[PDB]
Amino acid sequence: GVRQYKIHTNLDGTDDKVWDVTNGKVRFYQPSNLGLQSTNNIWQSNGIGVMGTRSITQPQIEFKLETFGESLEENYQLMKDFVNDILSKKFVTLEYQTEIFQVYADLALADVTKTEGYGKNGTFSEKITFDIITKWYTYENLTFDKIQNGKVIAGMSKIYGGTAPGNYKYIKGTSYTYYGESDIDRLSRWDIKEEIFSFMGILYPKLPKTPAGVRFLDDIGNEYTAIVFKTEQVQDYILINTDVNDETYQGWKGTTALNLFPVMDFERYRTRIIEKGQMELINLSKAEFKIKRKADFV
Amino acid sequence: GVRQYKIHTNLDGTDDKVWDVTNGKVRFYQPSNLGLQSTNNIWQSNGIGVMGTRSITQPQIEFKLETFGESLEENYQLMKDFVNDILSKKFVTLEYQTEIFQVYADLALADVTKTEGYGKNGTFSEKITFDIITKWYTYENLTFDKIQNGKVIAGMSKIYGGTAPGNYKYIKGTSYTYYGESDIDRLSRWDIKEEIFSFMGILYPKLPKTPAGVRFLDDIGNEYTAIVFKTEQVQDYILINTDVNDETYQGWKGTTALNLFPVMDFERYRTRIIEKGQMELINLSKAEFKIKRKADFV
Amino acid sequence: VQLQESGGGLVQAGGSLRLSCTASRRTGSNWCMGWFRQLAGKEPELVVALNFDYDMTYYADSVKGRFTVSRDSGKNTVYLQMNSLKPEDTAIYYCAARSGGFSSNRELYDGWGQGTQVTVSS
Amino acid sequence: VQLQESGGGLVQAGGSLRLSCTASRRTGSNWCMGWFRQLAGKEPELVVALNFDYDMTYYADSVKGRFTVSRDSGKNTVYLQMNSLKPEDTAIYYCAARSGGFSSNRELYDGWGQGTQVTVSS
Amino acid sequence: VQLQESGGGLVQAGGSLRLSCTASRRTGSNWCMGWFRQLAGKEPELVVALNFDYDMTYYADSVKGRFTVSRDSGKNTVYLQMNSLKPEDTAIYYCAARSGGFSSNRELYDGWGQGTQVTVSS
Amino acid sequence: TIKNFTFFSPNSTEFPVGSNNDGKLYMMLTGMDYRTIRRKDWSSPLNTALNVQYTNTSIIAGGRYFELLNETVALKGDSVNYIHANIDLTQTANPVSLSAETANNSNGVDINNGSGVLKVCFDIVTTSGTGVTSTKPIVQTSTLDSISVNDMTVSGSIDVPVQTLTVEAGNGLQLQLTKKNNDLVIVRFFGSVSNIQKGWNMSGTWVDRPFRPAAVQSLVGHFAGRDTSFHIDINPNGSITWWGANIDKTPIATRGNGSYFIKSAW
Repeated sequence: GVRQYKIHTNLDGTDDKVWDVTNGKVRFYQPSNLGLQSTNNIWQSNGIGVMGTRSITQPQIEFKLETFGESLEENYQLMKDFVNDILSKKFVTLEYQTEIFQVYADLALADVTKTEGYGKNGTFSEKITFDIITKWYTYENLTFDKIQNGKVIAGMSKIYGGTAPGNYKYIKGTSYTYYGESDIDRLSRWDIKEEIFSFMGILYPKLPKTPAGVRFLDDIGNEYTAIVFKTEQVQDYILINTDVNDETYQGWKGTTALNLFPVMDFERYRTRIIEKGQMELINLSKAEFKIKRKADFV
Repeated sequence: GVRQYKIHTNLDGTDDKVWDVTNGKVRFYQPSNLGLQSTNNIWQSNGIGVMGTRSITQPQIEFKLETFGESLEENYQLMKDFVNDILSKKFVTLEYQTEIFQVYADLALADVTKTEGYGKNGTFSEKITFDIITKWYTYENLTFDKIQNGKVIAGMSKIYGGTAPGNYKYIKGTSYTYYGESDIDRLSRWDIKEEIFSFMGILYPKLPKTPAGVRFLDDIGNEYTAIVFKTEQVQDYILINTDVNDETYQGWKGTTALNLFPVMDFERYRTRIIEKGQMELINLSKAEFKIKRKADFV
Repeated sequence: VQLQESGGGLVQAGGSLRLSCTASRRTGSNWCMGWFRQLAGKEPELVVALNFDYDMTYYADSVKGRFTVSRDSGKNTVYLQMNSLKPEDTAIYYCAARSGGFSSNRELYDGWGQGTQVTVSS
Repeated sequence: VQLQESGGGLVQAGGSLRLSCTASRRTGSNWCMGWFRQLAGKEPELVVALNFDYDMTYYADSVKGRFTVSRDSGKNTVYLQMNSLKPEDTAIYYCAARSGGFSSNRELYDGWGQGTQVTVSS
Repeated sequence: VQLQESGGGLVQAGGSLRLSCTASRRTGSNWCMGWFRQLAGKEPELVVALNFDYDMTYYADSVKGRFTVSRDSGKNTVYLQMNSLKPEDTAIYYCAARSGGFSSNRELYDGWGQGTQVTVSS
Repeated sequence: TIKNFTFFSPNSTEFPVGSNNDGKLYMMLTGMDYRTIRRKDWSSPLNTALNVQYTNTSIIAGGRYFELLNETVALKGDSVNYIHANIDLTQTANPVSLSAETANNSNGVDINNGSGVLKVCFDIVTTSGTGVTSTKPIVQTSTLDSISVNDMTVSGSIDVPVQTLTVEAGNGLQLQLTKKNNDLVIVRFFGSVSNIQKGWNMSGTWVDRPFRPAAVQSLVGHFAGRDTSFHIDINPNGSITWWGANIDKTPIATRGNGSYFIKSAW
């Protein structure tokens, strides 16, 4: 029922160390603010507001950091391990779980205090502050497959053909089959309905000597951005990551990685800002995505 | 009897969601200031004040935001839904109702806090601040019709004509009729005595090639601005919205909409700040206006 | 919901007189037809009423055993046989009809008449 | 009107017992506050009463010079100091309040209390 | 469920005492709050009770005209004001509450009190 | 654009029928959504240790028909296993698979209009440490609009709309009315009546229009703790007429249940 916080040293990595900061020996209490600020750069011209660009600011999170070691040695060890575990990574991930959500925030330590004003057994009562990187996200795993419909064959496919008003037949073992599906293509597409932070994907090119990647279309079906490549050699798969802090465009051939950025269609890559609409594959048999979904407030 | 506040996600819109912030599970208490500030750019010449231009400033409204959910789950849900409903729109509308008025304010979220310092059932007690876009307005609907007086006809019209001291007569079925009205033109004009944030208008053009629209005259009877269009074909009607944040100039012929921006007189549309005086029609038979009235204080 | 007020006029104290009233239509169940009395410029008050559906009568204590209300077939006509008349009984007698039983309130009556004047001479 | 009755009990051959009555509101002019005693073998009696607007008291002949009614100056509360209690005065005394002066009829009183048992011991 | 008793203590024969009882919640319809008493090492008996939903009281013949049960309006509080207290009434008064009306059976009561002692000398 | 299916294709190229088009057609004919199934065991499934063998079961999930012919599902011991049919259209050779899960993980995924794997629970199989102890099927829901029927048999229950109204009829009388199916009303009397005469209209609120009957309704009541009774008439116009004896200043508690129909034969 009650809310749960956890600090992950590497969310979704095999080496992930999890500190239960709700029930463990190191706990977080009283987040300063899990809210936000907004500006619309409004100018009043005698009370009449003139709206400008809207911008969100995520405030830093300060927590009360308390230790529950049963001795001086244990409490010194808990402080040292917790802080150095945070300090050893580029960023750390806070898990925020309630009965209605299980969300994450990528954070970077801004400050930590260390004093001597000990309670029983030398327990710590300090302040920890984090700079926000990505506040409130979840991961969504999506697979896109380029499936082609079969052909329509008179005598096999379900269709009312022939002499008027048309017919099909049940013929043991050949009877009627379904040619395909209307919009089979939908299975290779991302139907974008929500805000995202970024995405990461593994692209499997189809035809050789042909550019491959993905394109993004707005609500009226017009292309507004795309990540497309033209490599000299065929790649087993291409890995992409639009995360501003871990941005990657690399082709893999066997166990060899190559930076494919110099070979991207820069003119087509207009923006990284993904709008509502849909993503289509470009010369790919399959694509596997890990999308970083976004929520400014939870 | 008591005052009522409501948050509209889309006032006068078909998809409007209303949060009753007076009687609902999410309530607003203690507005920081519903007052205002004024400046007349006064500077003192040995105590003697020298007045300049008068300007009003509308301060931000900060409210105490309280949730009344019967559980932690309900309260988390309430906060998340309320905040994201505000965050999903360009702006939101606060309805302020008493026994003497029912007024509106177009607001943009400036900040919202989210903490953990729960009362019974995990209820929230937070702070929400709004930036003012359009503070205190009401809509006024006005119709302007181009009516012409009849002619004065000796033997028909009420006038004391003929030999001194003049006369008229009662003649069965022809008797006396009233020629017209003094200032019949008043019915095709807006007599502007108050301040306005903006207006919406449906204009009905008469003649084909001649420009069509409206003109604004000041208190001394001089034209200072006009919204006018020169279309190739007579439009059934023209839609105009002068709101600085959402303007529109669209003509309608049949089921065809036309953007009138290319055909607007960019020389004559000098200002959207409507002064006291009067608005006259230009080659219009009729005009229907929805005026967004302005009240700095209520 | 129109009303006719037949009968009424001049008679001596201790004598006898009658009143007739016919309603155009009945507004519903618990159909009550009767008369409201208005003495010496005072407030009008219900004195005699008959519940058609229940065949139950109401008489105010002041007129008990003196007045008798009767019904004529299914004509929706009510008669007031006023015997042993008094000078206090000199009042303007309006015909009242309603659906929902007996009531002291004027507004609750669906049908209100013109009013026939009763003059008990001395 | 709601009367908040306080005090009573039993006392030996007469004397002090506490007796108090407070009215929630005033019904009007000629505002009175007093006590009524019900008799078994006799009838309910108007024992003591006080006219607030006239500062005039009423005492029944049976309690004259023994019972004294007093008023709280600014609180609309009435007290009864009953001394030299005789076994005849054995009764439950119900506090009463009204607008219109003193009255024998219990139905004219706008405010009527739950009562206070007073028993004389010989 | 939970009950909070008050009052009790000592008083001489012919005197007066008061009991107070508050229930945390109501168990349902026909909500009854009263008192039970065990006199001279004998089986308990429902002395007094009040039906909240019907505003109907029950008094055992032994306490009729002496004991009076009252409710504290909107609150779930019951008061017992006893007069003419006799030494046979010297017993421990247990407050009882239930849904389903009056009952002599102790088991049928949803709420039972700790007990308040009433002592009266000869 | 209009996409036609159940029509003549003169060149055998015009209106081919896709599996998703038939899926939607079937869903519409039966009145099913993506959160239910159509299921029939033509022969009984067989339980062997911690396994359920579907011998011959047909299932319709998302309008897609398939058959389980000697298809065994391995179960978790000492557990409530939720048997699911999972549909992944990208697995062209084998689009359907079965799973035994710890919870009902039905996801309502629209496989006929979008991407994704449809998961729909159809069976609940409870096990001991050694085998199956019980099996319960998931309910097959029919979502319908307007039904015209001759006869119906209900083994469970019919849930109909309920409306309630409290009327302070006047003179201390309170009616608590419960209307079901917009026709049957049960009136429960409360309060205590005083200062009323036989044939007199009660001094308070009239019955709201939605609870008014087409014809006058006489409802019998009782006086609590007495051997006396009364009746009131709820008139079509909304008014309430007292038909008990005359009541004085002392109120007597009024109770009792009375029923009436709002609608007559029409």
